[PDB]
Amino acid sequence: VMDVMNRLILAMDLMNRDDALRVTGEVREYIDTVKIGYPLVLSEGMDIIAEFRKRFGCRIIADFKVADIPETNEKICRATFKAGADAIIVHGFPGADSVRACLNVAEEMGREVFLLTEMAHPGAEMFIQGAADEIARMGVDLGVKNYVGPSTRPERLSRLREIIGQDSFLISPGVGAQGGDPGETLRFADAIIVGRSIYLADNPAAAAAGIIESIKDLL
Amino acid sequence: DVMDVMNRLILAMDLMNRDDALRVTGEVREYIDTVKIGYPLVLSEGMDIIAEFRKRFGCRIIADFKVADIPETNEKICRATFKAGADAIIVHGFPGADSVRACLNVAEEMGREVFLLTEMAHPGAEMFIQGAADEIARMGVDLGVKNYVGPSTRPERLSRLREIIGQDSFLISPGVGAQGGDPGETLRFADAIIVGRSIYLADNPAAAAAGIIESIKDLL
Ligand SMILES: O=c1cnn([C@@H]2O[C@H](COP(=O)(O)O)[C@@H](O)[C@H]2O)c(=O)[nH]1
Ligand SMILES: O=c1cnn([C@@H]2O[C@H](COP(=O)(O)O)[C@@H](O)[C@H]2O)c(=O)[nH]1
Repeated sequence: VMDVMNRLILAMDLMNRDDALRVTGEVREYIDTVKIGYPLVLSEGMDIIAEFRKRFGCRIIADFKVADIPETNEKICRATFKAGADAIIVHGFPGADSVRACLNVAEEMGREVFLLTEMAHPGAEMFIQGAADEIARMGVDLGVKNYVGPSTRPERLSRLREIIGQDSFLISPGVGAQGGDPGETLRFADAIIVGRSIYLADNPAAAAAGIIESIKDLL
Repeated sequence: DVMDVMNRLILAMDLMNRDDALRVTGEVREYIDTVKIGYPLVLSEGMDIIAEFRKRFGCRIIADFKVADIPETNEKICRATFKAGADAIIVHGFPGADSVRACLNVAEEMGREVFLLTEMAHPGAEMFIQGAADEIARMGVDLGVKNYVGPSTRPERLSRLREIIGQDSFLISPGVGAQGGDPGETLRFADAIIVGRSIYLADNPAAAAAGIIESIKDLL
């Protein structure tokens, strides 16, 4: 199982290389796992992943919300792992074949797939939430061991944990800016994902330290 | 007014090597003036590939990024994508109305276009997407979406999507060729067809494109 320092994953969604590297550097003592998404990658290129590894030695989760047909999913995963990502986040909504395509490449390259089952934002209630339990069961059926679920709905996050079992690994975004509470989220998730509450703060290091202080008894 | 797609045929350029992608696109330039570029090529070669396509070919660029995040992140993705020179971006509807609205707002402020993906063409689409597709399309219409993507592989579903969005809306459709969809049948409902492997894996992509076009000549 992935060992995330302080149970805290930084969502590095700044869109400027200099800012992204500076802020990550400021909080490096607190984390060893960084989630990199399209805001940074599409602004600065996939080479940024290798840079992060060179500078920080952190693990990298590519939050690419993979959501294409199987053939295209395979290509996306291949390009992503070639860039040095340790793991990739994949939507479950497009169905089992699309998830399997990602699992196959991950196995080939020594990486992990994280299955996103319910999202944290209000619009998730329209279509995703009603599918989310079934998506989680699909993950179980497919042998998925890593999952993403919403901090903003702790009862939904708890249900996800119930479906996947205590052995599966669960990470959760929506902490801070979107309204989720760090400690409550860690009742169910192995690690919390935090973006803006850290990277937009006046003092990113103090923000990170503060969150960690608030969950000290859970570490 | 909608984009004027030459020969009603959009190339899905999913080769992952700049030299090959450039060669093949150049070879079909006389048949196709609209190119769909997705993550296979962009993650391999960088967003500057959009610039290179513009510089080398006349072509309009549709960024098939299947945008599927929270509103705040969707906004950033659309901004980066338009900054790079994409004419339009493809967005998933299944994450809900706020996520789509975020993309529409950026498109409006930046003078570009959103295409809403409603149902997908692959077998797995039957599990969750198909059951939501009619409502996703209706949501699109309610939000003022004018451009849509729907599946060539399910003519019945594509026909229903066209009904929902109306004749004024612009509809493009992948799954033609490799995935089993038929060019002419698909153009009964879609304004344009998207074709990838049938062209870009052909020994002569120009001949492949020309053949598809000959097969739909009466619809042009
Ligand atoms: O359901 C989800 C899935 N992913 N994210 C991602 O998690 C991060 C959260 O950032 P924030 O802490 O600044 O809200 C962003 O990168 C966002 O795209 C969510 O917020 N909710
Ligand atoms: O529902 C969809 C949405 N998008 N695509 C995209 O359309 C292209 C189809 O390529 P192909 O003609 O070689 O099948 C690929 O880029 C694929 O990701 C689909 O195939 N089906």
